[PDB]
Amino acid sequence: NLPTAQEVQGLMARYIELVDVGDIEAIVQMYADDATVENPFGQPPIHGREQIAAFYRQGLKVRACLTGPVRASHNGCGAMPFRVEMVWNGQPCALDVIDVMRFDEHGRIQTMQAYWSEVNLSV
Amino acid sequence: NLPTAQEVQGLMARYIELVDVGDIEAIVQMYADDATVENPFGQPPIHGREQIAAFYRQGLKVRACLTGPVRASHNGCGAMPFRVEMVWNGQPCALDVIDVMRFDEHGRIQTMQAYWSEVNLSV
Repeated sequence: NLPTAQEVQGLMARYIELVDVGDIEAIVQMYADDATVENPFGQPPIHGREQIAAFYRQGLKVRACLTGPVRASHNGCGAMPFRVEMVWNGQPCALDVIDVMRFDEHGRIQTMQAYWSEVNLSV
Repeated sequence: NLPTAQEVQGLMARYIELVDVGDIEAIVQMYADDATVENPFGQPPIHGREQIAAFYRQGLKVRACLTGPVRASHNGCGAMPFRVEMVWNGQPCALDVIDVMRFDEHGRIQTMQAYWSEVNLSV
Protein backbone atom coordinates (compact mmCIF):
# COMPACT_ATOMS: atom_id res chain seq x y z
CA ASN A 1 0.00 0.00 0.00
CA LEU A 2 0.90 3.73 0.24
CA PRO A 3 4.29 3.83 1.81
CA THR A 4 4.99 4.87 5.35
CA ALA A 5 8.05 7.10 5.81
CA GLN A 6 10.33 4.07 6.33
CA GLU A 7 8.83 2.50 3.20
CA VAL A 8 9.43 5.67 1.16
CA GLN A 9 13.07 5.67 2.32
CA GLY A 10 13.37 2.09 1.12
CA LEU A 11 11.63 2.73 -2.23
CA MET A 12 13.71 5.75 -3.10
CA ALA A 13 16.93 3.98 -2.15
CA ARG A 14 15.86 1.06 -4.36
CA TYR A 15 15.27 3.55 -7.22
CA ILE A 16 18.84 4.76 -6.95
CA GLU A 17 20.13 1.15 -6.90
CA LEU A 18 18.17 0.43 -10.08
CA VAL A 19 19.50 3.55 -11.80
CA ASP A 20 23.01 2.60 -10.75
CA VAL A 21 22.86 -0.79 -12.38
CA GLY A 22 20.81 0.46 -15.29
CA ASP A 23 17.87 -1.95 -15.11
CA ILE A 24 15.42 0.00 -17.27
CA GLU A 25 12.57 -2.49 -16.95
CA ALA A 26 12.89 -2.60 -13.15
CA ILE A 27 12.97 1.21 -12.91
CA VAL A 28 9.89 1.49 -15.09
CA GLN A 29 8.05 -0.99 -12.95
CA MET A 30 8.49 1.29 -9.96
CA TYR A 31 6.34 3.85 -11.66
CA ALA A 32 2.57 3.85 -11.83
CA ASP A 33 1.35 2.96 -15.32
CA ASP A 34 0.32 6.57 -16.01
CA ALA A 35 3.04 8.29 -13.86
CA THR A 36 4.48 11.60 -14.83
CA VAL A 37 8.15 12.65 -14.80
CA GLU A 38 9.47 16.16 -14.92
CA ASN A 39 13.32 15.84 -15.54
CA PRO A 40 14.74 18.51 -15.20
CA PHE A 41 11.94 20.22 -13.34
CA GLY A 42 11.02 23.07 -15.64
CA GLN A 43 10.62 20.84 -18.70
CA PRO A 44 7.29 19.51 -20.11
CA PRO A 45 6.38 16.32 -18.35
CA ILE A 46 6.54 12.92 -19.77
CA HIS A 47 3.53 10.63 -19.21
CA GLY A 48 3.23 6.88 -18.86
CA ARG A 49 5.45 3.96 -18.69
CA GLU A 50 6.26 3.81 -22.39
CA GLN A 51 7.56 7.37 -22.44
CA ILE A 52 9.31 6.88 -19.09
CA ALA A 53 11.07 3.73 -20.43
CA ALA A 54 12.21 5.73 -23.45
CA PHE A 55 13.56 8.46 -21.27
CA TYR A 56 15.60 6.01 -19.10
CA ARG A 57 16.75 4.02 -22.18
CA GLN A 58 18.13 7.23 -23.69
CA GLY A 59 19.76 8.34 -20.38
CA LEU A 60 20.91 4.82 -19.47
CA LYS A 61 28.29 3.00 -17.96
CA VAL A 62 26.40 5.15 -15.44
CA ARG A 63 26.71 5.18 -11.72
CA ALA A 64 24.31 6.71 -9.26
CA CYS A 65 24.81 7.15 -5.54
CA LEU A 66 22.86 8.79 -2.77
CA THR A 67 24.83 11.73 -1.44
CA GLY A 68 22.72 12.09 1.67
CA PRO A 69 19.77 10.43 3.39
CA VAL A 70 16.33 10.14 1.87
CA ARG A 71 13.94 12.66 3.41
CA ALA A 72 10.54 11.09 3.69
CA SER A 73 7.18 12.55 4.70
CA HIS A 74 4.14 10.99 6.28
CA ASN A 75 2.07 11.40 3.18
CA GLY A 76 3.73 9.14 0.70
CA CYS A 77 6.37 11.60 -0.53
CA GLY A 78 10.02 11.90 -0.31
CA ALA A 79 13.07 13.76 -1.53
CA MET A 80 16.66 12.69 -1.96
CA PRO A 81 20.00 14.07 -3.12
CA PHE A 82 22.22 12.01 -5.38
CA ARG A 83 24.92 12.15 -7.91
CA VAL A 84 24.91 10.48 -11.37
CA GLU A 85 28.26 9.85 -13.07
CA MET A 86 28.26 9.28 -16.81
CA VAL A 87 30.35 9.65 -19.96
CA TRP A 88 29.50 12.30 -22.48
CA ASN A 89 31.56 12.35 -25.67
CA GLY A 90 34.31 10.37 -23.94
CA GLN A 91 34.38 12.75 -20.99
CA PRO A 92 33.42 11.60 -17.52
CA CYS A 93 30.94 13.99 -16.01
CA ALA A 94 28.79 14.09 -12.92
CA LEU A 95 25.40 15.59 -12.25
CA ASP A 96 24.07 16.49 -8.82
CA VAL A 97 20.29 16.06 -8.60
CA ILE A 98 17.46 16.08 -6.09
CA ASP A 99 14.41 14.05 -6.93
CA VAL A 100 11.07 14.51 -5.27
CA MET A 101 8.67 11.60 -5.62
CA ARG A 102 5.04 11.12 -4.73
CA PHE A 103 3.97 7.50 -4.31
CA ASP A 104 0.44 6.14 -4.76
CA GLU A 105 -1.40 3.66 -2.57
CA HIS A 106 0.40 0.69 -4.16
CA GLY A 107 3.85 2.02 -3.48
CA ARG A 108 4.38 3.10 -7.14
CA ILE A 109 5.75 6.49 -8.18
CA GLN A 110 2.91 8.61 -9.35
CA THR A 111 4.92 11.77 -9.91
CA MET A 112 8.61 12.52 -10.07
CA GLN A 113 10.23 15.95 -10.20
CA ALA A 114 14.02 16.12 -10.77
CA TYR A 115 15.70 19.34 -9.71
CA TRP A 116 18.99 20.24 -11.41
CA SER A 117 20.38 22.51 -14.03
CA GLU A 118 23.62 22.97 -15.91
CA VAL A 119 25.14 24.58 -12.72
CA ASN A 120 24.92 21.03 -11.28
CA LEU A 121 27.04 19.38 -13.97
CA SER A 122 30.78 18.78 -13.49
CA VAL A 123 32.84 17.76 -16.54
CA ASN B 1 13.31 39.94 -10.60
CA LEU B 2 12.48 36.20 -10.90
CA PRO B 3 15.73 34.45 -10.29
CA THR B 4 17.80 32.73 -12.88
CA ALA B 5 19.27 29.35 -11.84
CA GLN B 6 22.44 31.10 -10.57
CA GLU B 7 20.27 33.55 -8.65
CA VAL B 8 18.28 30.71 -7.06
CA GLN B 9 21.53 29.07 -5.91
CA GLY B 10 22.54 32.37 -4.32
CA LEU B 11 19.13 32.98 -2.67
CA MET B 12 18.82 29.50 -1.22
CA ALA B 13 22.35 29.63 0.06
CA ARG B 14 21.57 32.97 1.67
CA TYR B 15 18.55 31.38 3.33
CA ILE B 16 20.75 28.79 5.00
CA GLU B 17 23.14 31.49 6.17
CA LEU B 18 20.28 33.39 7.76
CA VAL B 19 18.89 30.29 9.45
CA ASP B 20 22.45 29.49 10.69
CA VAL B 21 22.80 32.84 12.41
CA GLY B 22 19.14 32.95 13.40
CA ASP B 23 18.17 36.33 11.96
CA ILE B 24 14.39 35.93 12.03
CA GLU B 25 13.60 39.27 10.53
CA ALA B 26 16.00 38.74 7.63
CA ILE B 27 14.55 35.28 6.99
CA VAL B 28 10.99 36.57 6.95
CA GLN B 29 11.99 39.28 4.48
CA MET B 30 13.05 36.59 2.02
CA TYR B 31 9.48 35.40 1.81
CA ALA B 32 6.73 37.02 -0.19
CA ASP B 33 4.30 38.82 2.13
CA ASP B 34 1.69 36.09 1.55
CA ALA B 35 4.02 33.09 1.14
CA THR B 36 3.13 29.62 2.29
CA VAL B 37 5.35 27.21 4.18
CA GLU B 38 4.75 23.51 4.56
CA ASN B 39 7.31 22.27 7.31
CA PRO B 40 7.45 19.26 7.51
CA PHE B 41 5.84 18.65 4.17
CA GLY B 42 2.66 16.74 5.04
CA GLN B 43 1.48 19.17 7.69
CA PRO B 44 -1.05 22.05 7.06
CA PRO B 45 0.51 25.13 5.46
CA ILE B 46 1.25 28.30 7.20
CA HIS B 47 0.43 31.55 5.48
CA GLY B 48 1.94 34.96 5.46
CA ARG B 49 4.91 36.67 7.00
CA GLU B 50 3.38 36.98 10.50
CA GLN B 51 2.83 33.23 10.83
CA ILE B 52 6.14 32.47 9.13
CA ALA B 53 7.94 34.77 11.66
CA ALA B 54 6.21 32.98 14.50
CA PHE B 55 7.34 29.67 13.04
CA TYR B 56 10.99 30.70 12.84
CA ARG B 57 10.91 32.41 16.24
CA GLN B 58 9.71 29.14 17.79
CA GLY B 59 12.19 26.92 15.83
CA LEU B 60 14.95 29.54 16.33
CA LYS B 61 21.87 27.92 19.56
CA VAL B 62 21.10 26.48 16.11
CA ARG B 63 23.47 25.75 13.29
CA ALA B 64 22.52 25.06 9.66
CA CYS B 65 24.85 23.84 6.92
CA LEU B 66 24.21 22.93 3.31
CA THR B 67 25.22 19.28 2.94
CA GLY B 68 25.36 19.45 -0.81
CA PRO B 69 24.89 21.87 -3.66
CA VAL B 70 21.74 23.81 -4.35
CA ARG B 71 19.86 22.28 -7.31
CA ALA B 72 18.18 25.09 -9.22
CA SER B 73 15.87 25.00 -12.18
CA HIS B 74 15.16 27.52 -14.94
CA ASN B 75 11.72 28.30 -13.69
CA GLY B 76 12.53 30.02 -10.44
CA CYS B 77 12.58 26.91 -8.27
CA GLY B 78 15.28 25.10 -6.39
CA ALA B 79 15.94 22.33 -3.91
CA MET B 80 18.71 21.92 -1.38
CA PRO B 81 19.86 19.45 1.23
CA PHE B 82 21.02 20.66 4.60
CA ARG B 83 21.41 19.76 8.18
CA VAL B 84 20.16 21.74 11.19
CA GLU B 85 21.86 21.19 14.59
CA MET B 86 19.98 22.21 17.68
CA VAL B 87 19.57 21.43 21.38
CA TRP B 88 16.47 19.62 22.51
CA ASN B 89 16.07 19.25 26.29
CA GLY B 90 19.84 19.80 26.64
CA GLN B 91 20.55 17.05 24.10
CA PRO B 92 22.31 18.09 20.88
CA CYS B 93 20.42 16.71 17.92
CA ALA B 94 20.57 17.10 14.17
CA LEU B 95 17.89 17.05 11.51
CA ASP B 96 18.51 16.34 7.83
CA VAL B 97 16.17 18.28 5.59
CA ILE B 98 15.52 19.04 1.93
CA ASP B 99 13.75 22.28 1.18
CA VAL B 100 12.09 22.99 -2.16
CA MET B 101 11.37 26.64 -2.87
CA ARG B 102 9.54 28.47 -5.53
CA PHE B 103 10.49 32.11 -6.04
CA ASP B 104 8.32 34.84 -7.48
CA GLU B 105 9.07 37.53 -9.90
CA HIS B 106 10.76 39.74 -7.25
CA GLY B 107 13.01 36.99 -6.04
CA ARG B 108 10.98 36.28 -2.89
CA ILE B 109 10.01 32.81 -1.70
CA GLN B 110 6.44 32.24 -2.68
CA THR B 111 6.17 28.64 -1.47
CA MET B 112 8.60 26.49 0.71
CA GLN B 113 8.09 22.72 1.19
CA ALA B 114 10.42 21.06 3.76
CA TYR B 115 10.94 17.35 3.46
CA TRP B 116 11.88 15.39 6.56
CA SER B 117 10.43 13.15 9.17
CA GLU B 118 11.44 11.64 12.45
CA VAL B 119 13.59 9.17 10.43
CA ASN B 120 15.87 12.22 9.70
CA LEU B 121 16.51 13.19 13.32
CA SER B 122 19.67 12.14 15.16
CA VAL B 123 19.73 12.71 18.94
